[PDB]
Amino acid sequence: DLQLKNLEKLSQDTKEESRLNDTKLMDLQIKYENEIKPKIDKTDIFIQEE
Amino acid sequence: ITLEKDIKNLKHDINEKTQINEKLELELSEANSKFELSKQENERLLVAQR
Repeated sequence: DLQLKNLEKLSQDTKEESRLNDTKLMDLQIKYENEIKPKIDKTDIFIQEE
Repeated sequence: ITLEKDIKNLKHDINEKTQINEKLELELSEANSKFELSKQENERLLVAQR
């Protein structure tokens, strides 16, 4: 029962840390793509057109 | 003769409970192996995400 509870807690922590890592990666990629990338675009437009 | 029959039946019970305990010990070793394999697999997945 101790090992079964350990496996249950392992599965719970595994799914929790998996969703945490996934959320971190997509949120940071979203920061790159919707904040950093528009800044790249604005900087390039300012350099070229102006 | 009744006590000998009781001894035989209680030895049968001993054998049944010994089979149960052998199954429990096999399941405990299997639980240790499954814990190791599962937590290392989850570690691999989480570390790849990291």
